[PDB]
Amino acid sequence: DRRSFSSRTPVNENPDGVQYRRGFVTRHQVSGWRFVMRRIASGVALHDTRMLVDPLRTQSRAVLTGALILVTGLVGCFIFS
Amino acid sequence: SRLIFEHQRRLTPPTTRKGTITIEPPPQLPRVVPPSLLRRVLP
Repeated sequence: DRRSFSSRTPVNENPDGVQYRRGFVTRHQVSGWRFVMRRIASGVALHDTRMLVDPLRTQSRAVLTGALILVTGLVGCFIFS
Repeated sequence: SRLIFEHQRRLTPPTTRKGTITIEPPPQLPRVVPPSLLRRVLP
């Protein structure tokens, strides 16, 4: 097809193979953390962790949507004046 | 002086299924494209 190059990483066996000390959370790490904490937090309220349907995040995103529509109407009537 | 013992058969406790349990390797870090606000700001 387009001949893609799946991410790879070998070894080093030399001097520059243990010098970096760069702490920077990549997108994957923050996604993984979100998911792990939403599979634990759904293991002490639902008592099953097959994670097929999560209602907790549903509740939280519902209250968030309430907040966002709140601020939207706030400014959309602030423009009214 | 002493009694007699007869070679009654030994009982069998359930032994091990000494096989080779195999495990599938995990997935392969699927590449995720940038969220892109332009096509992410519809709601």
